[PDB]
Amino acid sequence: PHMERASLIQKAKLAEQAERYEDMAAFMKGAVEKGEELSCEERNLLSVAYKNVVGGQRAAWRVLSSIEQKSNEGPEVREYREKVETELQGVCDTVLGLLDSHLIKEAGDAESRVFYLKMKGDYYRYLAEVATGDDKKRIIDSARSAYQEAMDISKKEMPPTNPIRLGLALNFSVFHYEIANSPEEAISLAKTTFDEAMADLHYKDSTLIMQLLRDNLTLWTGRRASAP
Amino acid sequence: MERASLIQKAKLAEQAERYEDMAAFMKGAVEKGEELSCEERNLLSVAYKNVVGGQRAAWRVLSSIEQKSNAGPEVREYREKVETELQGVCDTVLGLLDSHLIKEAGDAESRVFYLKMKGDYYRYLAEVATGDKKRIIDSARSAYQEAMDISKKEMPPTNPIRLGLALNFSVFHYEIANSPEEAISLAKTTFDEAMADLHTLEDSYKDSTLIMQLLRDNLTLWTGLRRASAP
Repeated sequence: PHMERASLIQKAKLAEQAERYEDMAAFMKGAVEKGEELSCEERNLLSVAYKNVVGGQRAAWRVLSSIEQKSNEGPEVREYREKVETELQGVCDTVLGLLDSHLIKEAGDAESRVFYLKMKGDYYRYLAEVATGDDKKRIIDSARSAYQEAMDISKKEMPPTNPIRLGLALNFSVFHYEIANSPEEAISLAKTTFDEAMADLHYKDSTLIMQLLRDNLTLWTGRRASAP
Repeated sequence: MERASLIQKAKLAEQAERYEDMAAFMKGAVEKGEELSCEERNLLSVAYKNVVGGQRAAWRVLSSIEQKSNAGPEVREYREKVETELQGVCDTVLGLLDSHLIKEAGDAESRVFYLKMKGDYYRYLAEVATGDKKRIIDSARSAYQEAMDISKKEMPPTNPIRLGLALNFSVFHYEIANSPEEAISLAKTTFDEAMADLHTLEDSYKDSTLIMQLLRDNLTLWTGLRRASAP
């Protein structure tokens, strides 16, 4: 079983080098299901895999949704957009299932707890991107609680230059602007995060997030970025 | 009707870069029977070219790692998984060409396109095959050679399907049949003959010049980083 777990993680690393993210996701899912807590590295494999999988589906959904909107003045677009929507929901539910049933409960330290709660907020946010019904409100609130719980921990346990916190703030400020429709909160959070991280420097990818905040702020004052 | 919707969805999947879906839709549309127009053949080929392209690239990466490790059995196992998947896609494409497209192809242009495709997909099987390999190599050779005979008789030396065919047949000679002289010969000849007959070059000048650029690249590589084949 740990013998197996090791092979699944090795195959997940191979799948990353071969850019076979659906396979990578499957291997990491299986490895998480062996029980063992994921390390610094192993966690990033999990997130990379699902980020790329869902990223492609989201991009496709946006393209199709955009075409469906231009045609308002062909039933195939709606049907195919629904197919992509369904697939994407399945992946988000899979990720949310792992986070709730395995990863968040088993996360001992604050770093990993932040990491998983940010992930939780992200995947509820991606469902909210397509969400339709009374369910949308629940999804939005489940996303809010996850990011807010993560914000409370990160403010108490991490410096303003930490990339999980910087990256969390980024994604929570995107949620505020797009999902919750609170562009003031969004801008506020992004400006505060940047300014607090700027005093003082100086852990390599932190600069990339800061570059993305600068970009979002310039955009929102006059496609928005989200953390990788 | 259903055919029209499948083709419309194949065009949507192209715009959304969902090539596995695109392939599935074009497969279904071919299975409605109707012959493919010029636009439709390109959708079919784009879809499967991208699908198989990703699997081949992954196979190369894994095969390269498997070679550097000589243990770790996971690389072999996962390379075999990718190999199996890849074979499934090639068999699917060859099944379509043999059972539906080549028999139903009336004109020479479409016949050459499908025979080149046939050669291409037997060549991708040959890239991974072991020992069946001889039959595969020969099935690939016959398809390309039949396509070459028709193209020389029916198409100008600047036609992009003819140039593409020659480029891929020369890659077949260099990599698969292990005939670098034939490969270089065919590539040089194809380039020089297209160059001489430029007065017969209209609307496909992007596709043709691109393939001529790839012939020059391969010639520069083979005389003295990764080799090019037609998209």
